[PDB]
Amino acid sequence: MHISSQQHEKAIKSYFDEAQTQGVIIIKEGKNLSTYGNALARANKEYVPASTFKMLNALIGLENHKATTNEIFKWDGKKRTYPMWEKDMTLGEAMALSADPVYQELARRTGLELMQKEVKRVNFGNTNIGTQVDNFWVGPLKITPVQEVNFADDLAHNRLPFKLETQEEVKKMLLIKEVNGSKIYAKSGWGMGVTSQVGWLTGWVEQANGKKIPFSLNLEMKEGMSGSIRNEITYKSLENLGII
Ligand SMILES: *C(=O)[C@@H](NC(=O)/C(=N\OC(C)(C)C(=O)O)c1csc(N)n1)[C@@H]1N=C(C(=O)O)C(=C)CS1
Repeated sequence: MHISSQQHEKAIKSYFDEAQTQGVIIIKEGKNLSTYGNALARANKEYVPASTFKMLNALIGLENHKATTNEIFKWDGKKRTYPMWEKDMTLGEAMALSADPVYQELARRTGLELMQKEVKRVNFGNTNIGTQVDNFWVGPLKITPVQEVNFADDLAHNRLPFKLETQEEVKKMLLIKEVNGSKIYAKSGWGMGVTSQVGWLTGWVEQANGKKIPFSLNLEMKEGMSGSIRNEITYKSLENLGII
């Protein structure tokens, strides 16, 4: 395929421009990282992981037998931020809905001490979870888009320090799209910040031939933006690059 890199860069930049945001999307092919978008310097800047952290939370909870993948976490009947969360769900259904209350229960079964240890051990982001287990994913923990794409790469290839089966079980929770033979695995994130909001979509493409291409989209979310913009820009970018 004969599109210039200049034209790729301009197309992907324009997807962020057209959404009235600032963002980057990092792509990893083998050992090589590529940075695209309209704010490239976001790539080695730190932001809260927000719900991208559900990936690690799940890994920790399963590895330490705080939950199983078929277990049903019951809605306790209290009003929840979103009505779609007002139902009983497995970790996998909760991942798909990004249901904080399930993931908070799981973090609390894991407990603050074991959670610090696991986060220090996996070297995730700046590895600081502080002293609130229920909610540290508002500071102190932060991570860069480069770190996130490298986390995705690890997970996709079963390199994190967890059992193979723990990693497969979590990967299975992350399937969000199939497109022309390709599978996209990823987790979204939307954090409320200092003065802005961060938007994430971190995962990988599994192509028919088996090659895995990790990515991490990171942009600033604004009032009146739908969450699915993160998806649209991701799919467009990966399509532009011929990854899907
Ligand atoms: C994961 O990212 C979740 N996000 C949050 O709980 C945070 N903020 O979310 C609210 C205030 C609901 C928001 O919509 O901005 C958050 C966590 S740590 C931090 N500093 N802020 C759930 N995930 C998503 C997602 O897209 O994955 C949501 C749409 C909101 S809830």
